[PDB]
This record gives sequence, structure tokens and C-alpha cells, in this order.
Amino acid sequence: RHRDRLNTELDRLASLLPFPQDVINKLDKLSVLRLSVSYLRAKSFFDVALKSTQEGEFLLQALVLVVTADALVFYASSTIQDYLGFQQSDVIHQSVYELIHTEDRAEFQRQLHWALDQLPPENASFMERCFRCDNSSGFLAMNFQGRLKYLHLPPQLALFAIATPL
Amino acid sequence: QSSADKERLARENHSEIERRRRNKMTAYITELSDMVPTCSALARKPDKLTILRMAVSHMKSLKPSFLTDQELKHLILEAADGFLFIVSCETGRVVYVSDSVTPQPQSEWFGSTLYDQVHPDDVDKLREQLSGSRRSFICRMRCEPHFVVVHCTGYDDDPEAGQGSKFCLVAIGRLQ
DNA sequence: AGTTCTCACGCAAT
DNA sequence: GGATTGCGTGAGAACTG
Repeated sequence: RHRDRLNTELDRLASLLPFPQDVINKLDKLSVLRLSVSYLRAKSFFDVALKSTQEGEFLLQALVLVVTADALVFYASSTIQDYLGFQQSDVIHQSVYELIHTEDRAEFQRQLHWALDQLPPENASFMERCFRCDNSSGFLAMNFQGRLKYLHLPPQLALFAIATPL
Repeated sequence: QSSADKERLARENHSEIERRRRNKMTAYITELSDMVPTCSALARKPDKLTILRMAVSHMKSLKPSFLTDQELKHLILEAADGFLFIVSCETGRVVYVSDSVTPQPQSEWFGSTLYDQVHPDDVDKLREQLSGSRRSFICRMRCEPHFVVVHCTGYDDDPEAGQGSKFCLVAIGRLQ
């Protein structure tokens, strides 16, 4: 019976997930555990530790794409579901290449290893091949201009960027 | 019938597509147990089950978006140092005062209008862009202090927008 | 006819 | 009537035309 004692926990974390009730339960079993890990890290987006001795969502529509070092995403714009034909939760934690072109995968990989503390190049800017939803041609060349940061096994390089069309 | 239909694509092909399902959750379980600080300090075995049973704690302790405005605000402010400013149609008087205005407190943005915080050289590049549903322009706002060029741009099937009275421009600012 | 998957109870391992 | 991670396959949704 213990093999069922988990779903009692999953339905919790699923309901304990910050998303609308309309399509809340649409999350698969690995989707919740995927989103269950892509949110707690947000808790420590900036400071959840202490060892060292609203309605502000108008900018998202007037345009934020987060990236990590292990080749996967940390947070997708809360408005990246209208300028792009997909949803946030669908790829809010999966690898970035799953949405980037083939020959262009090597470009994003080089923006972190050969790039890297506010100095050349703290803020980069370039184009690339992105995926599209279909009333579309399947790819878009957005202008990713990122501002490298040290988001917090010591800390590694993060990327706080905002991509826009061409 | 079981030559390549059950052995090469029934078990083998499946075993490759159903074994990772158990390795990713354990990964996430191990990937999730670490984030939970109240689960790593256990006698050489964080229990892979309590990794989720107690994980509900932080899942409980901590609707619109899983992130908070102060996060996104600090997020966008960390993204490209973007602050939100809402001025009037032509009045010029700023409506909103952004808390990440670190390009300079509200002394100049409270009473003085946006034109006061930019350079007078914007005689036209600051009025024509005012009242394409969205405007794109790079005005010359000052606050040495005169070289912070800020490139601003702002404004399914939905007609209006049930919200406060906002007939004016709401854009951002980033050093470009 | 079609398909990939998610989800289900059942099995030999500690 | 007793419990741990983990290995199969199939009943069936759900994205496949």
C-alpha cells in the first residue's frame, strides 16, 4: 500500500504549486517533480540564507529569460507564452537545446565557457536560431542580450537575459 | 512475431525509454533532496521517500506566477537593469516611481516630469514618441552624469484591459 | 486501421 | 497480514494521419 502513499504527497505539491487551477493538474508525475525543483531554487533566487555576520508585471508585456550552467533553464518569462507559441511550465526546466536550432547549439555553449566580475563581457548581445510553435515557420532569430551573474559545490555562472525579436 | 516486434522494440527499445523514467525522478529526488535543508543532515542516507514527504514542508512553508514581483523586478533589474516608469500622455508628469531606479531617489521623479530627468537635446525624440500601439525610442536621460543612454520601448483577441486608469506609456530602460 | 506517452498493479531485489 | 528501490508489460489515454 506504500506504493500509493506517494500520490497523496504528489497531489499536495501539485496543489502546492503556483499555477492557475484551470490547468494546474495537467502536470504529469515528472512535470511536478520537474517544477517542484524549478521553484524551490527560486526561493533562493537571491537570499534564503543568512550566514554572513504587487503589480509590477507591466514590464513583461512591454518587452526575461533565465539560463543556468548545466545547459538547462531556471525561469521562463511569465509573458513568454504569448510572444511564443508554448507555455512556461512545458520547458521551464528542460534543456535549452530542446528549443534551439541544431547547428546553433554550439553558439550558446560558447557564451559561458569561453566568456567566463562586472567586465568584458558581463553583458553580451547576439542573435541565434530559436524554435517556434502553427501560423509560423518554426524558428525565430531573437536577440539575446544577457547580463552574467553569480546566482546562489561552490557557485557557478548564471545568466539573466531578456530576448526580443529581430 | 516476437523477433523484432517484442525483443528489439518491445523490451530493448522500451527498456531504453522506460528505465530513464526511474532515473530522472531519483535524480530529481536527489536533485530535490539537496534543496531541502531539513533533509540532508541524516545518518548517511537521506531517505529517498521522506525527500518528498518532508519536501512538502518547504512546499508548504513557502497563483499568478510562482515568482514574486519583487523577484521579477529584481530579476529584470538584474537582467538588463530595467526600471519601470509610467508617465502621462502629454502632461509629462510621471505616474509610477520604480523601486529599482538605480541607473537617484524620488527627488527628481516625484515632482519634476520625465523631460526634467532627460537631456534637453531630446526636444523632439522625447515628444514625438508620445501621444503603433508600442513605441521604440532611445531618449537621453541623465539622472559625468550625462552619458547613460536609455533605450526605451513600451505601450490573443482582447480589446481593452480591466485595470487602473492607464492611458499613457509604460516602458522600461536599459543601458544600450 | 494508426501512434507514442502516461499510469497502472506485479515481480525479484535489499 | 507484516515493509525498501527497482525491474519488467500492458490498459489506455492522447497526441498520431
